Amino acid sequence: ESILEANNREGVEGVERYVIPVSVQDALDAQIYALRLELGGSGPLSSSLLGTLAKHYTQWSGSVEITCMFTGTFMTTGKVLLAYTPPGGDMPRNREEAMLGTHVIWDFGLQSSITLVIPWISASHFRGVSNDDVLNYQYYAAGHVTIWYQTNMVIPPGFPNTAGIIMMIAAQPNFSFRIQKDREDMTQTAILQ
Amino acid sequence: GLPTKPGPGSYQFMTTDEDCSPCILPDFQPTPEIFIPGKVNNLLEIAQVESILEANNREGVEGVERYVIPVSVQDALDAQIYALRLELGGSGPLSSSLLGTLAKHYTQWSGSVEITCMFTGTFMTTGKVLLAYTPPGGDMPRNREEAMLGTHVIWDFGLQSSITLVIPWISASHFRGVSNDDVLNYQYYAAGHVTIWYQTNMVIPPGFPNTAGIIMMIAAQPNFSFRIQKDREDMTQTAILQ
Amino acid sequence: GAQGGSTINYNNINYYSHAASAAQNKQDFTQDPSKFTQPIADVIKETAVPLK
Amino acid sequence: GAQGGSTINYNNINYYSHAASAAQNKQDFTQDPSKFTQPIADVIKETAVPLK
Amino acid sequence: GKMLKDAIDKQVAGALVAGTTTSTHSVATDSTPALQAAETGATSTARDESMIETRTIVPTHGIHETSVESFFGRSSLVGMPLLATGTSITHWRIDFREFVQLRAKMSWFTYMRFDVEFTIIATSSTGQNVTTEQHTTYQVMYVPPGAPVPSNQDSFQWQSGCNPSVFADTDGPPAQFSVPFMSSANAYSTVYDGYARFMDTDPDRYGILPSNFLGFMYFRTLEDAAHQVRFRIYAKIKHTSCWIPRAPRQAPYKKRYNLVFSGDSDRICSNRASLTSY
Amino acid sequence: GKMLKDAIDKQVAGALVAGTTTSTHSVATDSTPALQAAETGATSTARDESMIETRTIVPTHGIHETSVESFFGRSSLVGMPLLATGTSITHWRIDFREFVQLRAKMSWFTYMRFDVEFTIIATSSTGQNVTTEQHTTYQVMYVPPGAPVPSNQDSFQWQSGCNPSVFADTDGPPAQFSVPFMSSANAYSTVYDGYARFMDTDPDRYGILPSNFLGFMYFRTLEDAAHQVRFRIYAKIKHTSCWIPRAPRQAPYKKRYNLVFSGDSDRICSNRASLTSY
Amino acid sequence: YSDRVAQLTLGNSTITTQEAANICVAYGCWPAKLSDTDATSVDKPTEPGVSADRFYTLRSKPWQADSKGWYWKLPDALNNTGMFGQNAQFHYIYRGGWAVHVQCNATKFHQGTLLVLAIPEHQIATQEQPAFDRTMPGSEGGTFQEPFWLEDGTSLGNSLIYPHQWINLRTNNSATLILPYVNAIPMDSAIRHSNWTLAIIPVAPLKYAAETTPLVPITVTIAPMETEYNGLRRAIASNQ
Amino acid sequence: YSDRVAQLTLGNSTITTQEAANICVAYGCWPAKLSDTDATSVDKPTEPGVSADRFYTLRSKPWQADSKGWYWKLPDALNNTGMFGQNAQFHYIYRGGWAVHVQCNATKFHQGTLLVLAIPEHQIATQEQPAFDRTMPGSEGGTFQEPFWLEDGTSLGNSLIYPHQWINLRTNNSATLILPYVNAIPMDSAIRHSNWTLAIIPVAPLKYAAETTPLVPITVTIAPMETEYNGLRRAIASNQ
Amino acid sequence: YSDRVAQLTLGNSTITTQEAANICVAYGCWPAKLSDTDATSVDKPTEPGVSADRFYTLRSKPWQADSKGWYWKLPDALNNTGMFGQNAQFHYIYRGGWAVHVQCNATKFHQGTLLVLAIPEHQIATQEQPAFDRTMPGSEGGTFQEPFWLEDGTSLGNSLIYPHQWINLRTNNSATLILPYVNAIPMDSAIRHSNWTLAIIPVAPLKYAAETTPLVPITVTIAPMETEYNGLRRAIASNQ
Ligand SMILES: CCCCCCCCCCCCCC(=O)O
Ligand SMILES: CCCCCCCCCCCCCC(=O)O
Ligand SMILES: CCCCCCCCCCCCCC(=O)O
Ligand SMILES: CCCCCCCCCCCCCC(=O)O
Repeated sequence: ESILEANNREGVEGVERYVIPVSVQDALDAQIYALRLELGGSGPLSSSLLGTLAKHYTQWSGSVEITCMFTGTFMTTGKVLLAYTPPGGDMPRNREEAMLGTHVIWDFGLQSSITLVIPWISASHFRGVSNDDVLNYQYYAAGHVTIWYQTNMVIPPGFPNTAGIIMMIAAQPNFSFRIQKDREDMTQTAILQ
Repeated sequence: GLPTKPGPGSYQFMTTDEDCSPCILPDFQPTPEIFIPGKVNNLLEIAQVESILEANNREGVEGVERYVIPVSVQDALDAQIYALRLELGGSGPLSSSLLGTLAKHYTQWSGSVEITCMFTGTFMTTGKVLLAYTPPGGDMPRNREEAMLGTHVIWDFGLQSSITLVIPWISASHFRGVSNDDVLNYQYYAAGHVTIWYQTNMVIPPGFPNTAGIIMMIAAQPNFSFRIQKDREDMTQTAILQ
Repeated sequence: GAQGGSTINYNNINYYSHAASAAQNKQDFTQDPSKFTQPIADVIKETAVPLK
Repeated sequence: GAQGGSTINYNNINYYSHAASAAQNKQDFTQDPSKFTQPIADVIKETAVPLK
Repeated sequence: GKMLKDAIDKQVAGALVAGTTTSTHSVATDSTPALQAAETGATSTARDESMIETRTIVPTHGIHETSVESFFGRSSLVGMPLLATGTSITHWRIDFREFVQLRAKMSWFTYMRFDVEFTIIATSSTGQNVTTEQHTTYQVMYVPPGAPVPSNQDSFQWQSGCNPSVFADTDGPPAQFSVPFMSSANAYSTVYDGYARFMDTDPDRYGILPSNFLGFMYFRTLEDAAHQVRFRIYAKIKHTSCWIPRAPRQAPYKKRYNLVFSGDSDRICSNRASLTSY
Repeated sequence: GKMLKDAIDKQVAGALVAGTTTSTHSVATDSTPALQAAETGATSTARDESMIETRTIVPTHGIHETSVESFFGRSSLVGMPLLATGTSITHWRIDFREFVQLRAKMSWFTYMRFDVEFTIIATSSTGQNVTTEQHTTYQVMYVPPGAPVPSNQDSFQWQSGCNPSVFADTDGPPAQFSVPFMSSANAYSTVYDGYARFMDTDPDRYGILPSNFLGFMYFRTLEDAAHQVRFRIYAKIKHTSCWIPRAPRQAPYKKRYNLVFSGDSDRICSNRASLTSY
Repeated sequence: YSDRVAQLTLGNSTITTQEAANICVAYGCWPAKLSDTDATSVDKPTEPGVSADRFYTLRSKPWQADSKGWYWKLPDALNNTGMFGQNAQFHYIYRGGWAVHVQCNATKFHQGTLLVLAIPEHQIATQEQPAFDRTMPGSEGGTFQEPFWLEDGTSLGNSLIYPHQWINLRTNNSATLILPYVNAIPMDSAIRHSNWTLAIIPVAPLKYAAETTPLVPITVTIAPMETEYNGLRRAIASNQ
Repeated sequence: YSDRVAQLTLGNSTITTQEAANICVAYGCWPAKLSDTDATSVDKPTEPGVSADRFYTLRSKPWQADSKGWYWKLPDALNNTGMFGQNAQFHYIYRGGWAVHVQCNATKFHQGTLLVLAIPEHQIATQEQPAFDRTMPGSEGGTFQEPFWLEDGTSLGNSLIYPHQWINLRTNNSATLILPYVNAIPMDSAIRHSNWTLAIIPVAPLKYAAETTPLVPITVTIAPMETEYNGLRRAIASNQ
Repeated sequence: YSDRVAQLTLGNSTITTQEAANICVAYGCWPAKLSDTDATSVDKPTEPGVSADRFYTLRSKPWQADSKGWYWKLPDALNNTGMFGQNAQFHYIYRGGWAVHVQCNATKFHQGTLLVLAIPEHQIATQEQPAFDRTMPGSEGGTFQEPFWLEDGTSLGNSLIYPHQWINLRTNNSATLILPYVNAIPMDSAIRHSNWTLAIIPVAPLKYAAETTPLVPITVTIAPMETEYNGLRRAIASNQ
């Protein structure tokens, strides 16, 4: 497991890009997070250990797991819905639509962390790592991961009303890569001296 | 080092070479082979499948109608329905069939061919037809009296809609040339004639369609083969495809 | 094969590691023409009438 | 290997004296992922609660 | 040794054509082999021996020149990129659709699983395209989807740390290399009745199966070229599995990435003036 | 013979990926595989079968393209010395740090034990760097630390009585040779948290492990060059042992002999405007 | 004893015909479920059973004097119909075979012949790349414009390589085809890809024993067979 | 060893809770399929499997100071949801059990108690016979107006005879109930009859360690279990 | 039964914690002495035993709102401490493992998470090559300036490949790591080379249930394990 650079919002720099905000909500069934399931490209999965290995390979197969760790105070409670939507459409718009997919429901407690296993669900034995447009590698769209408030984050009076999830990702034992390829973002304009 | 003598043909590239060559991805492990229906191991499995002759190749007939030979009520006896030079090459009706299009890729052929005919008239429409195969040496048979002297079947229209005339491999040599290349006199390989005649007549009840059709179909028998791959004449290009 | 008639008999010798390096296969494989010529539930023997 | 599926089977033949001359090794070697994934004194079986 | 026995496969082409049994005359109402019914979709079962009186013929003809392996098992041109002297760089998109002879041969099947032997002939010439002398190394780099493409002759992408490359001389023997079946699918597809993408039905993505596309070959000379170089890329298909035969292409090909045809005059074979004479 | 059996090693890549067992629904308080604790430092133990209802899947995929041998086992550029015509001499300091693709691949590990196959492509060109004809022998001499370096094209050091040399032609096939693991240490080190010297803490000797440095390759033409020669030096790493995986390099490399990076904008993946939409 | 009389019972539905020819089983391959050795998707499939494996009747077509032919993509044509349609909408990927039954009766006073093609991977084109209303026409199906070229630059005459029957009005009033799943992968999306095309092309035109031409419909009845679905999410109806 | 930690895996869906009490299995009867001895309908049932036997989450409810309670009819509440909803729409009759999971977390600085009733055949009334918007309220559920009388002229105090759990905020944040099919016949229509009612009634009101009252939702998650459907026709959504 | 309670006894010293997570044993390798097959130095090693194989406590660090992190080189940090320090000063070469214990307690009214990395061969850089006061900071340790890049142009997110634990204040107050000797040679100089770096990086910032921020120290306790020393001469303290 390695940490997802999951809080990739414009303006967040440094270590803080590793903590997804989770707050006390004033409305029901709100969304926490949304993420296109992709080993290629440049989104949050691309900078992880699995994502950086995928930068060296053209094709992938197998199940992936995402482990989430809550960082609120001992007294802070909550329940969270983590959903995986197989491809064909868009990102699920509400928790009612997301729950129709593969999903886990997370209760904050003594065991700090949860796993959503994203299982290998696929028409073919392998997918393309990249999203190469000219070659229409969007053919290999692998679905969506979304996070929702299942109940709410609840705090005692005067506690921090914001806490964090640290998302972590790794490959399952049924995973593999094919076809070495050059890493996109490891370049040079001159010989090193 | 082991003493050697590289000889003639060194460093040539022959397109039909059968040689091992270094793999640019020696660690790759392909996806498994799954079951798929209809695996083909030999293109003569395709050649034994019947296909429709573009038999009504008269000037002015376009489209699907080129696949139906007219058959009519005759006002005269022993009339001719159809005539066809037995040829896997050239550009006549056999050339566009499955067997004919495979023959476009090959130089030589051997074996028996069968032609299956299906009548398409009304249930009430009757008739008898003579299908003749004339071995080479002369011209197309001029009348049904001359055509009957050859290999022939006589077809009665009825419940079983179709008939087979088997054109048997009758040949001085084990193989013939597919093409009719003039400069090379491949007319030497002339393979005979197929003709169709009214054995009695097409007869109809009053006010029925006085014209119906035969759909001709052709395929290779199990004793058939092809040799010498060659380029297909009519699959050309003037530019690289973009 | 220093010749039987129409029997080509070859020892394909691959010098490289990957099977993909090997030259082309010279085996004749099984022909099942009837999956394409007789693709029907009920077999129709040659001497019978097809319909009924 | 003239093919089993995902089994590449190679006879590495080195023509030179030093082992360093030989081509690259095609063996798959043992994988012990748990020295990196489960690097903990007490094993935690999947069905148990981790803490306590 | 047995270990060397592993690298040898004895393989035999000795399948024969069917023979002929002698037959005699038949006068009966029992056996009617000539009566057929094309409506079933079955091909005629009638044979020579049941239609005429035959002699006996011992089978002697082989079938191996029409085995799928033999039919595809030769090299054909599939790419002809031209390296100019202005940038000394070119590329070829990898698929068998620029040149019609191999494409039309593949159109007899739906799904095809094979390996490839590639052969590259480089030829140098002048601006007026007359052969000329030029000795130089060139580099062919396999660039798979998602790997950054070289933009110049001196781009540091040609390092080739992870992309495989072949280096050969313009006036040396032809570069040659083999390739396993690389599709993410379990076969390649010669024809595709679908869309390249979800949530999209653009005509330009109809019939586009991106699992057939394994990327690009990129070409530079290792120095700046003095004369233009033409690379001819040949592919031989080998170790071939084929499924689902098709009606083969009959109209000429017009576009690289779809089956568009003219279809102005609906006929294939030539015409005559009368069906009862030649 | 058994003696020739000594020169053959049968070696097999047939390790498969893990399969999948069918599972059914679970309603209990006994087994809670989804509850984890990332604080321990252990990766999650939960598997597919314990989280959803699975079917059975027979394993079919190999793992060999990510074996350390396969990942490093190809050639990459590591040196590009230019031989000018003024002195007809050049050299390359031997390490894999001038060109970033191989260096970044090595940055996944701490210690690495391997052999090397070196491949040298020489290319002649004009002053304007256009390919040109020049047939000449060149000499590559391995000069280990403490051996006197050649100072000219005709220096008597090129005798090469004790330094190994390779002689090849500029317009011939590429020179190629193998090298055993040569470190005085028991592995090479990709990164070094120490000083090159006792009694010295100069920043220019931090991170410098001189047991990685086996010396120099020196290059002359055997006569005075008429045109400049560019040697391209490729290394393929083979017979590879690797220990202690690392966080791989993410910032671009800037210097040959240290890990300095810009670090102006602390991020790696691209940004978006909102965490709940793409 | 009689291959002119058939009965096909799938689910709660039963077809009969007193003038069949035989039954075509494409490539001699009865539809079959996906084995663990070829499967890749790890989730447990839904197999709906009789709720989807049953005959569905599409709207009928009039056989007119000028008719060039009709075609339907599968599963496309049934993607909005019944519990097959719902299972195909709610899953990312689908696999299964077909039982196809084409009906057209006329009189002993009629003549004419239909060709009934099941064409796998029938990618179509004309002088132009086709739009979505022709590549995936839905339950109403599309019509040929180049029946001679089989909409694809090949020829109708050579399409007997595909699994087929005829409807020759003097002989039979119905054609039956059993189709196995065909694809280059184990499962595939129902909205993005059509594995089979059912094509019905007139070869001999329709002629009547009078000049007054009564209505002679063609009717298609299709049953999915041995279906599986994986990748459950919300329902998605089309690739648009 | 710990009945405070549970995991429930049905289909592609998994629930966890670190503060359960136990699991209530109503009448000690795990859901089960219909045996040939009790069955009457002669057609072969469709059993959709994982496509329908999975957890579905309804929209959450805020627990307010004045809340009287909430209720949902089953299968009514899920009749328009997923492949359960579609199988229930397309068949005349349906049978199956339920796995119900009520979630409500708050703090160690909160107090309050919910009663979680699964009431079989919960016919409701008040001073008037109720309208359709209350007898079959759908996925959004209804609200009590006579929580003391259990909407039916009985008493809330005696409703512990029904299968139940509590959510007492000092102890647990979740209640789990497994419900067998209950009816006087083998199968019954999903749109005409509700076999169970899920009722969540506050008994001890919700109190916070401050006067500022943050949002404390209640969330219902329901999985059908061991489902069968007979009588396939067109899809019918409601009894109206 | 409880991996939340631990006791570590080395020499005359004993640590306890009532909120541990587990114990990380790096690469599953307990520290071990050098075997005759891998050893090169011919002199008989000194093995000091309990005089050096014992826990040493460094000075504590305040966890502040802005803290980027802290780091210590080993053996560097202990080279001037106790009989370990003296044995390391008096010998040319040294080998051994570590037992590392990071302590940080706060309240159930606090939140925040520390990452505790043991990084082997942690060569550091920034926009410039670092000076000696940062490469070998001594017992007081150094501070990160590029915690996102792990001071080395890699990323903090991928540093979970290194042996690690978390201190998540809701869960645990301490992290324990056992480190084997790691090097490319059998022994190496203690003053010239640092085999491990102990890195403690805040990931989730430290937050309190009030705005008044009391002092929350971090405290490092390190025990050498299975130590050997060769090459006895005068005592040399630093590489300067
Ligand atoms: C360098 C090792 C020499 C081994 C090659 C021996 C000759 C190749 C075998 C050819 C086998 C088929 C030839 C044939 O009989 O037609
Ligand atoms: C000059 C002595 C000839 C010996 C070489 C025989 C061929 C090399 C063996 C290759 C073994 C692996 C090939 C394979 O089965 O894939
Ligand atoms: C250069 C090494 C890797 C290149 C891979 C080439 C494999 C080519 C297979 C082409 C199969 C599809 C043919 C087509 O789409 O028309
Ligand atoms: C020319 C023959 C002797 C040359 C020895 C070359 C051995 C090269 C190994 C380089 C290992 C260290 C890599 C590095 O420091 O980045």
